[PDB]
Amino acid sequence: SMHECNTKCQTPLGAINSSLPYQNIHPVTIGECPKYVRSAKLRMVTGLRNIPAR
Amino acid sequence: SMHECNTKCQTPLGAINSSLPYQNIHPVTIGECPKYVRSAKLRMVTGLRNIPAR
Amino acid sequence: GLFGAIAGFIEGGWTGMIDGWYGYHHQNEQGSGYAADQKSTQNAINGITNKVNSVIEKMNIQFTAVGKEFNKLEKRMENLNNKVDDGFLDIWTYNAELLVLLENERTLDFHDSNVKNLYEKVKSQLKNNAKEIGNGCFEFYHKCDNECMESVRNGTYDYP
Amino acid sequence: GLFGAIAGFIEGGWTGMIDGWYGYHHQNEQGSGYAADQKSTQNAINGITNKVNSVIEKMNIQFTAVGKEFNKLEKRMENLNNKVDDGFLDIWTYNAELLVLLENERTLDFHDSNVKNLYEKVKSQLKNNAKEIGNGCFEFYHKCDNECMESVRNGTYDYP
Amino acid sequence: GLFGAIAGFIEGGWTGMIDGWYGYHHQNEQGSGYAADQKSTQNAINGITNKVNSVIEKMNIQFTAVGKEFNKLEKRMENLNNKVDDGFLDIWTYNAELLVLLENERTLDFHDSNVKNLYEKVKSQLKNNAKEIGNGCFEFYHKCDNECMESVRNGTYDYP
Amino acid sequence: GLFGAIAGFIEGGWTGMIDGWYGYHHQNEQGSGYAADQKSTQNAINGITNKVNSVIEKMNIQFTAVGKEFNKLEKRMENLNNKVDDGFLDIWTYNAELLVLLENERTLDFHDSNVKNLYEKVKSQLKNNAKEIGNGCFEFYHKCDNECMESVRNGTYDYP
Repeated sequence: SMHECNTKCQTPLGAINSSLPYQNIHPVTIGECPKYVRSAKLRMVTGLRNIPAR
Repeated sequence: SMHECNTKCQTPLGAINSSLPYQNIHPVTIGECPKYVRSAKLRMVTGLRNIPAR
Repeated sequence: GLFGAIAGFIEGGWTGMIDGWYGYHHQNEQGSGYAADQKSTQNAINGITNKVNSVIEKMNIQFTAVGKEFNKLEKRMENLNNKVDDGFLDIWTYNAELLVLLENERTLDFHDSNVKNLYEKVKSQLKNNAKEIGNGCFEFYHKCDNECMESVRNGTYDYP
Repeated sequence: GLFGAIAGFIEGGWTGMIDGWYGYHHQNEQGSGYAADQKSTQNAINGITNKVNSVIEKMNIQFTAVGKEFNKLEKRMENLNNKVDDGFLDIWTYNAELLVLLENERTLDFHDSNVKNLYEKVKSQLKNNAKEIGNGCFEFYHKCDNECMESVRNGTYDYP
Repeated sequence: GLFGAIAGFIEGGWTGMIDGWYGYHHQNEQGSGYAADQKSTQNAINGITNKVNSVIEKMNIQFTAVGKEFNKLEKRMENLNNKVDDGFLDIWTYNAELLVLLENERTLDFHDSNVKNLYEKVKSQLKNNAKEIGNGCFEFYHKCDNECMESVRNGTYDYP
Repeated sequence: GLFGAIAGFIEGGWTGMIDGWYGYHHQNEQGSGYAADQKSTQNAINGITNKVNSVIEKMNIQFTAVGKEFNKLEKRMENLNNKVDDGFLDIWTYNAELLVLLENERTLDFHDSNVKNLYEKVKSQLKNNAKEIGNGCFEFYHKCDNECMESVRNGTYDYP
């Protein structure tokens, strides 16, 4: 349903307000969306291996 | 303008989702709204007089 | 202050207490630090919570209030509607601000009272064992422990 | 991991470190505390920030991708369209999970590298004045200050 | 208490003292008993009687007020009548119950005031002839009679 | 009253006070006279000016309000006009005399409070250098001049 929201991306499921490179929402896009990928998790590590020494 | 939102109170300016006793938004109300009052501030103190002693 | 404790004989509050609205600062050989008086802090909190509840509960929630139309030969009934709505809005705005003003004055006087009654309880405990130095502070003559310092918080303190 | 420092010769990481990813813990007569080695931590943060930027930069933002209808005598061109859309989405999903597994391994290997580089710079610096105990811990033979522990952080330390 | 005498330094009230709201419990070798302080009791009774008369007199008696009929084409003037009757009933209930809550505190604070005012009046007679022992109880130094107990009631006993 | 100085142990006020609401009387060998305590007078005046402004400013100026005519078949809307105008006038009379009694009560306690706050502040300065003689009057042991009297006025005189 239409609402007075405004976003750089639209898909059939809803609008996407993100700066993440990939998305798994819907392949059909309108305007500047993230690239569609079928994966359920694409999480990169930035820190090191957590071993609390507990 | 009408949107797919739901609230216990409506006024001509917009819907009010609050548990505060008073409001100063608009006199015309629909449903379970706070009491309309012309005041710009009805802040009551609960703490003591702040003197940081800096 | 209406009791002369807050901004009076005690000049200012301590930012180092976070545990309550009233507390003490010790100066034992075992160290220093801030520690709330639980009883006066809870009695003040329950008093002020019942005050917050009372001013919210005693006025009822507003139901649907909607303005009515009046034609070219009903302008007396329009002016009846107008002065009813305006006159109700006057008395609700009148009672709202006067209740806030009176209860804000009272709240600060009630906190000033709770600092007074706390200081005077410590005076009735310590008595001959300490003198008034900083107006709020009590130099011990016998120099007792952190356990005896806690015995002044709960307020037993078994020494003349 | 691939360098035997993280989960290896140092048994586990310290939760008392918050200042940086790699750091030391002194046990002087001046007391104890966790203090990050800034140069190794910041160089790792630059290496991680550059990889994080790179993998986001290399994909270009997906413009309007709209579905195309084909009639009852164009089902070959629908099967060309569907094969093209599926085959690109296959390859792009494979590229995304490839670089996630590969670079997450390389990240843990890179941090494990930086912890052995942190240990070997301290071993080559403390030399004949200290021995290994807990594999990471260096008992001094002369007992020097927290200023001299800072001299091992910055990597000066003027005594063989 | 706002003055810290009722439920404060004096722990509780006496069921054996029935002659007034305040007074003193004498203890002698001649015998023990209760005796009201007529001055503080009567000034409190006059102050509370004028206070109770004030709010009763101030709410004037409601004259004849009945329901009005309106036909099928008079629903706006019926709902103006309803808005007027309900809005007056809101403000009269609100003002009555707030006045009760407020005045009930001011009465209890006034009684707590009169106990501290009576206590400090006896303290300013027994300066160096007695010491405080029970938080309300003064033990004498020279052990004076029932006449001396009555002299401390009536505003005399000007001993050092 | 509520604090026990005004009509309390300081039995009456001085007609020799003309510069302020509070102050001290001279009894030194340099001669008798009166000198107002400026800080207690000004803080009382600022509190009184704020409550005087608050009660005047809060309810706005009453604009044009005139009588309305009603014909022989408009007796219901005439008695609605009368019920509204009388009912609001009941509330405005009731609210005016509520605030007048309550603010006059609190004003006399506030002034009675300011005599406590000034009395205790001088007693905490004098301590062991002067006794109590006239309930207000504090007789000096060592004796001192009019400049040493002025030191007790201005908030200095820090002698055990």
